Amino acid sequence: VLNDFLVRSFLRFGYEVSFEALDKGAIEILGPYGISYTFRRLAERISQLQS
Amino acid sequence: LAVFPEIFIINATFILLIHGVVFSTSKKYDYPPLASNVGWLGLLSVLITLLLLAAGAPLLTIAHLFWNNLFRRDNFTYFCQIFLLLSTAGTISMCFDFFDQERFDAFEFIVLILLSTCGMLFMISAYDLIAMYLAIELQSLCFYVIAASKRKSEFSTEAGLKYLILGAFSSGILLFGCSMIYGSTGATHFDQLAKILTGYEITGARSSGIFMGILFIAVGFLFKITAVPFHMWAPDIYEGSPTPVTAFLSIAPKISIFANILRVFIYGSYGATLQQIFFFCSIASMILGALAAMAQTKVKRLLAYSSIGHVGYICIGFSCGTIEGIQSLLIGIFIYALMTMDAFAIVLALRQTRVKYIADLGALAKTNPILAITFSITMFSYAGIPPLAGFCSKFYLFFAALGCGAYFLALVGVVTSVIGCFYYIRLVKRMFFDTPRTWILYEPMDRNKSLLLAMTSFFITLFLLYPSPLFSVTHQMALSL
Amino acid sequence: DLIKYFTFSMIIFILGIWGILLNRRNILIMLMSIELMLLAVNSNFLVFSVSLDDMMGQVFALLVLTVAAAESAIGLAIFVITFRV
Amino acid sequence: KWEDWELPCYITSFLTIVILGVGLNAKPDLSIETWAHQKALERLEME
Amino acid sequence: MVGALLGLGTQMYSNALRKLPYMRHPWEHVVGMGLGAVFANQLVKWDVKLKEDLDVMLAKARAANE
Amino acid sequence: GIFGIALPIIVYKGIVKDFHMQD
Amino acid sequence: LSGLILCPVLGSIILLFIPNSRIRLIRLIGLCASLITFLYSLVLWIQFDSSTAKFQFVESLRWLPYENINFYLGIDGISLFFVILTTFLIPICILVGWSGMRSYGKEYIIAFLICEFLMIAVFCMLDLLLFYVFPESVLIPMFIIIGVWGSRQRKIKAAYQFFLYTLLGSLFMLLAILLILFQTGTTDLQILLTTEFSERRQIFLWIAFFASFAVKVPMVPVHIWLPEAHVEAPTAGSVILAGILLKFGTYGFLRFSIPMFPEATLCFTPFIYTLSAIAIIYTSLTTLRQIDLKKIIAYSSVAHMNLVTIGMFSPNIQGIGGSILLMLSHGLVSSALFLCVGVLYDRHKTRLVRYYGGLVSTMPNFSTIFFSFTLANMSLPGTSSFIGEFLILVGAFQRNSLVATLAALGMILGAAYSLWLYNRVVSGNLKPDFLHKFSDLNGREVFIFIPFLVGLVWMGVYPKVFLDCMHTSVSNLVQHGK
Amino acid sequence: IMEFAENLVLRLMENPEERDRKAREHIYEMHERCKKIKEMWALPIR
Repeated sequence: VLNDFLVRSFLRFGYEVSFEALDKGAIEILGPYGISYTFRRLAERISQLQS
Repeated sequence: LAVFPEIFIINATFILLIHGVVFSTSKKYDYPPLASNVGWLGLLSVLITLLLLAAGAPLLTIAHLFWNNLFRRDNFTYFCQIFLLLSTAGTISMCFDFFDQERFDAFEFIVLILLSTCGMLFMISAYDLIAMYLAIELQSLCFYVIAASKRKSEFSTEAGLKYLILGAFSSGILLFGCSMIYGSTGATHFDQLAKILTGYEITGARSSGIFMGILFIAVGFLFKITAVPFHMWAPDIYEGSPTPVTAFLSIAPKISIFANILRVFIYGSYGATLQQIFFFCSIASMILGALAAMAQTKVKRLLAYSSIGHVGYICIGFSCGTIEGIQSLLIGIFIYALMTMDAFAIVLALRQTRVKYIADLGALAKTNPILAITFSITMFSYAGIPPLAGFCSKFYLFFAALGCGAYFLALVGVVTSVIGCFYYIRLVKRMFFDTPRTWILYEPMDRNKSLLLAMTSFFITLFLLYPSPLFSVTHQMALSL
Repeated sequence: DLIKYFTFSMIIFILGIWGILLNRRNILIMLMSIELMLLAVNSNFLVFSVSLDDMMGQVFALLVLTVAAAESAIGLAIFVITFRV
Repeated sequence: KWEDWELPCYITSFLTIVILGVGLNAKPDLSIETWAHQKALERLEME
Repeated sequence: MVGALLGLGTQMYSNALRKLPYMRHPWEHVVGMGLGAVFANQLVKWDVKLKEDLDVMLAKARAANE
Repeated sequence: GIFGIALPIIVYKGIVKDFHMQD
Repeated sequence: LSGLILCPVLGSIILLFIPNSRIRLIRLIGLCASLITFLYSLVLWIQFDSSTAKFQFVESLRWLPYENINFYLGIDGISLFFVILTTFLIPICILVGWSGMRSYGKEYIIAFLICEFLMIAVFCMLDLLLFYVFPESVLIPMFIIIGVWGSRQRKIKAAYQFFLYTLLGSLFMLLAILLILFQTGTTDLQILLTTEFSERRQIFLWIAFFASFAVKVPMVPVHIWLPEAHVEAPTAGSVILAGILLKFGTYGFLRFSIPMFPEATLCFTPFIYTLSAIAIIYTSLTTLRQIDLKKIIAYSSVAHMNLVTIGMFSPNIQGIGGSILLMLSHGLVSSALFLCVGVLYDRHKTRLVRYYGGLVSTMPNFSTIFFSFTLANMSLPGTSSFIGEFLILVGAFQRNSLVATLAALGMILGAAYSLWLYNRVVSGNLKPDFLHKFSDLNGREVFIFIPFLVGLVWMGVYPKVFLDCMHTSVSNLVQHGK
Repeated sequence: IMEFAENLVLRLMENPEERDRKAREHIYEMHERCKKIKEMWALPIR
C-alpha cells in the first residue's frame, strides 16, 4: 500500500504538472503565432509603399 | 432667421478677425499677442451662438426659402449642432494654455477655428450634395491651415502638408461620388435624392452610376473620419501637428462628418447595399485600433490609433440601419467626443514634454496623482470598463449590432474591446504600480482644462447613474432622421 | 457620346488617383494630381449638366472651381512653408 | 474594556455588537413551514 | 439637488488637478450646477415628452398595422 | 492521467446516463 | 429600503470632502457609516417574509426609457443574506485598518474604495444587464484595493493572457445577455424567468454566461487568478475577495443560470458535475505543491466554491440551500482565514511560510482562533460549513450519488491538508529570527474576529434562521426549473 | 415582547400589486420588441 502511494504520487505529479506545462506552452506558442502572421501581412502592406 | 447661429458666428468671427488684426499690427499697444484675447471672445462667440442655437429650437425651421434649395434644419441637426458648438467650446477652452505658454501671437488660429465651426454648423444642416461638399471643404480648409500653422518646427509642417493632401484627395473622392450620383440621378438635394433612391437595390438592380457614386461618397467620408482602410496618414497627422489642432481635427470633424453620413446614408440613400463597406470598415477598424494601440508608444499616436479604433466602434451602429443602430452610433459619438476632449485636455496639460511616449507619460501617479487618476479614468473609458461611460457606448453599440442580427460584428467588437481593455489595464498598471522612468515634471494645468477634465471625468464615472437624458436625446435624433 | 465625355473624365480622375498612389514621395506631383482629379470631377459636373440639361451641375462646378482654387492656394502655400527657408 | 479609554474608538463597534444582540428573532413566522403546519394540518383534518 | 454636491466636486476636482488646495468662493458657485442639475432633469422630462411624441408619430407611420 | 480523469469524468456522466436508461 | 439603501455611497461621498490628515475623524466616521449600512442590512433581514415568490423590497428608477432597463432591486431568499454577508464583512475591512498613521496607505482612500456597495448593488440588482455591469464594475475597486495598499510580491500584475481571457469571458457573457435582452424585449429577471427560449440556443446562452461565471467561479481550466490575486492582495483585499468576489460567480449561476435556462441546465448538469469535481480534486492535491499560505487558503476556497457549484445544480431545495449556505459559510471561513494569515503576516512581517513557528508562544490565542477556523475550512461537522457541505452532499437526493463519490476525494484531501497546514504553521518550538517580538493579538483584532466566529457557530448549531427566509425563494426557483 | 415587538413587524405588508407591475412590464417589452424592426416608412410626410 505504501509502495502504491509512492508510485501513485509520483505518477500524479507527472500527469498534473505535465498538463499544466501543456496549457502554459500552448499559450506561449499561440501568442507569437498571431504576432508573426499579423507582421507578415503588415509587411506586405508596407511593401505596398514601394511595390 | 433660421441662420442666426450662422449669421452670428460669421459676424462674430469678422468682429474678432478685424479686432485681432488691428491690435496685433498696432504700435500704440506694442504689437500685443492677440491670442487669448480674440480667444475668450472666441469660445464666447461659441457660447453666445450655442445660446442663440439652443434657444431658437422651434425657430431653426422658420423658413422654406432654405428648404428645397440650401439646407434643412430639424431636431437631429439641432441637437447635433448644439453638440458641435459644445465640443468646439471644449476645444477652444483647452487651448488657452497653448496660446499663452506656447509662443503664439497668431490669433487668426482662433478665427479659423470659428470659421471652421461655421463650416461644420453648415455640414450638420447640409441637406444637398453641393452644400455638404462646400461646408465639408470650408471646415477641412480651415483645418489644413491651422494644422500647418507651426512654421518653426518642421515636424508640424510636413504633417499639415500630408493632412492637406489626404483631405484634398478624400474630398476629391467624395466629390466624384457626388458627381456620379448627380450625373446618374439629375438631383443633388437629399430631399430629391431620397425619392430616386427608394428601391435602388444595386446588388439586384443594375444601376452602376449611382452605385459607384455612393461608393465614392462612402470612401471619401471614411477617409475624412479616418476609418481603417483609408486612414493612410491619420497617425502621422495627429502626431506631427500641434496638440490642440490635433484635438480639433480629431473630435469635431468626426462629429460633423458622422452627422453628415447619417443624413446622406440613412435618408438620401437607404439600403443594406452601401452599409456593407461600413461593416467591413468597422471590422478592420476595431482590429487596427486594438492591434496598433497595442503596438504604439507615442501618446499622441496612441490616441490617434485609439480614435481610429473608436471611430470603428461607431460605424457598427451605422452597419445596421435600425433606429437602435443609429441611436447606438449617436451615443457612441457623444461618449467618444467627451472622452476624446478629456484625453486631449490631458495631453495638453502635459505641455512640458516634447514628443514623448507612454514611458515619459509615467510618474504621473506620483507627480499630480489626481491627473493620473483622471487619465486612467479616460483610458478605461476608451477600453470600455463596465463602471464607466465608454462601456455604455460600446455596450449599446454591441446590443444594437446583436438586435440587428450582425452577430459577427458584435463578436469582433467584443474581442477587440477586450484586447483594448487588456492593453489599457496594462498601461494603467505600468503607469501606477511600477516604471518610474525619469520623472518629467509638469507645469500645472489652467482652470480651463481643469474644469473640462473635471466635468468630463465626472461625466464618465457618473454616467450609468443617469443615462436617461443622453439616451432620450440620441433616440430623438435617430427618430428625426 | 456622353460616355465618351465621361469615361474620359473618369480615367482622368483615375490618372489623378494613380499619381496620388505612386507619388507619395514627391508632393508637387501629389498636388498636381489633386487638382487633376478636382478637374476630372469638375469637367464631370459640367458634362453631366449639359447631358441632363440641368443647371445645378454648373452651379456646383463653379463652386468647385472657386473651392479647388483656394485649396490649391493653401496647398502650395503649405508646400512652400514645408520647404522651410 | 475601558469605555473611557477609547484609544482607538471601539465604542462604535461595541454598541454595534449590543444592537446585534438586541437583533431579536422578532417572531416573524410567515414561513413555508409555518404555513405548512396550517394548510397541511387542514389536510390532516381531512382524515 | 445632487447637482450641488457634484459641482463642489467639479470645482474641488479642478483644484486638485491644478495642484491648488481645496479652497475659495467658486465652491459657492456650484449652486449654479444645482441650477444645472434641476435644468438637466427638467430637460429629461421635456425630452421624454418629445420622444413619446415622435414615437406615437412612428406608430402612426410604418403601415399603421397594414 | 489528467486527460484520463477528464474523460473518466464524462464517463461518470455517462454512468448517470445509464442510470437514466435504467428507468 | 427606499432610504436606507444608499448608506455607503452617501457616507463615502460626504467624507470625500474631509481630507483630514488627522486620521481619527475619517476612520471613526467611515466605520460608523459602514456599521450603520450593516445595521440597515440587518434590519432589512428582520424585515423579511419567507413566504413569497416576489422579491422582498423592490425599488426602481428609470434608467433608459424604452424597454426600461432600470435599477430593479430585489432581495428575496439568497440575496437577502448575500448583501447581509457583504455588509457583515465590509466593516471588517474598515476595522482591520485602525493602523495608527496609515499614511502612504492613505486611510481615507481605502475607506472610500472599500465603502462602495456595488456588491450590495449586484446582489440586489435584478435585471441581468445592470447586474452584469456590477461584478465586472467591482473589478475597478478590486484592482485598486488589490495592489495600491496590497503587498507587492511581484511587479504587481495578473497573468496577462489569463486576464485577457478572464475579461473576454466576461464580455462573452455580455453578448449572451444582449441576445436574451433583444430575444423577447425581456428587460429584467422576473420576465427573463417567465420567458421561454429555444433549447438549441439555451445551451449556447448558458455556456456564454458560464464563461464569465466559471472565471469568477474558480473552475479547473480557469481559476489561477485567485492565488496570484491573493498573495499580492492586502489584508482587507483578501477578506473582500474570498468573502464576496467568489460568491459573485455562484450567485450568478444561481439567479441567471438555473431558473433562466432549465433545459440547458438539464443538459449541462454532468458538465458542471465533472468540472467542479476535478477542480476540487486538483485544489485538494495542489497545496502539496504550494507552500505559500495565501495560496493554500485560496485553493481551499477554490475547493469550497466548486463544492458550491457541485451543489447548485440541483432542483433539490436541500441542494441549493447547501450551495448558498456553503457560500455564506465560505465568506465567513475563508475570509476569517485570510484575516488570520494577514495577522500572521503582519505580526511576523515575513512572506515565507516556513517562518511561522513557535506560534503557541508568540500568539497562542491566534493558535486557538486559527484552529477555530481551520476546523471550519475543512468543515468540522457542527460548524456552519458542515451544514452547508452536507446539504451540498445530500444534493444527490433525486440523484444516484456518483458525483458525491468524487466529492469524496475532493473533501477528504481537503480536510487532510487543512490539518497538515494548521500543524505546519503551529508545529514545534521552531525558534524564528524575530528578536523576541511576540506580537500578541489586539483587542480590536479579537473583535474583528468575533463576528465571523459568531456567525459560524450560530449557523452551525442553528441553520434554521438562514434555511428559513430562503426555502420559499429556492423552491420557487426549482419549480420554474420544473 | 419589549413593549413594541407586535407593531415592530408592520414595517412591510403584503400589498401584492408588484405582480401587476411585471404584468405591465410585459406590455412594455412586447411593444419594445418593435424597437429595431421599425424604420422609415413615410414618403408622404413633409
